[PDB]
Amino acid sequence: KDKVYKRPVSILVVIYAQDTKRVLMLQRRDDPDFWQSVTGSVEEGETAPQAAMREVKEEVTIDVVAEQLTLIDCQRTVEFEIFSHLRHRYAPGVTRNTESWFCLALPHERQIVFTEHLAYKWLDAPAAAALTKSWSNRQAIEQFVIN
Repeated sequence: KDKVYKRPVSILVVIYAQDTKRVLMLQRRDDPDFWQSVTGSVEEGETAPQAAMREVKEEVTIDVVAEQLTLIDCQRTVEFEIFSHLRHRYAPGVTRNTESWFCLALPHERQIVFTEHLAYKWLDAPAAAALTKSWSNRQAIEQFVIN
């Protein structure tokens, strides 16, 4: 069958390096102008923290549980308008996405094995926040990386 619709309940994981404070930015394959932290749908049968862990593993091949890293629950949830040009992946009538925020500090920067994006960059947090098209991604970088 066709790829099932994305769910309008999602997670965001802001990955950064504790040592340099640079933020891991990833180039989307649907909109190559859209660089971002890790995002994805919370699927039926999983919780948001579980979705965050799965997506981090699937997208950037970092196993939070295996590395004994701390997946920080930001305890922030926002709602935003799905970008017009990306709405095609959601069910008919769906225009609003609800996103819950997490952060993940790696001890150092590392080379990244990415699977779903086109490219990655490690950027100073202001540069990262400035680059992303996502307002929520920007705000999460500002509040939980930059401070």
